[PDB]
Amino acid sequence: MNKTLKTKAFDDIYQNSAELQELLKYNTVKFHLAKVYRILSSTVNDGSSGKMNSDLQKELAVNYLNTLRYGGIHYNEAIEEFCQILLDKLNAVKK
Amino acid sequence: GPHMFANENSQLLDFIRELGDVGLLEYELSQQEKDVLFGS
Repeated sequence: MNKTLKTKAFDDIYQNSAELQELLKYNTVKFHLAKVYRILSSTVNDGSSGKMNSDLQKELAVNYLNTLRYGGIHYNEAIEEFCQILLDKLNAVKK
Repeated sequence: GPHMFANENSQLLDFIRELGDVGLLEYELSQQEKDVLFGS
């Protein structure tokens, strides 16, 4: 009943993973994912990201998820499963 | 470290990114929820 993704390759998983969507309902999940969304948009609140820099933002973004995944510091079960289920289908689409 | 193991994380990032771009990442936190996440 909500929005759809922008990339069809990604939208595929989002529609084909109920276990992923159930996790995304949790505000604890939703919150931590918003933390990283800030990063892919900008490294600073001045601006950043003109015609590059985004590949660098990739790192800073992973830096966050590294603390959210299995064996992190403030890792969450729904985030652990979130990344697992997500990447699961992302690797299961690779031919 | 610049581009960690596999490209899963890479896809994960833009995935979550698309969520917030269309309005799937929008949320609301109660006082209790803010205490456990922000700590205050």
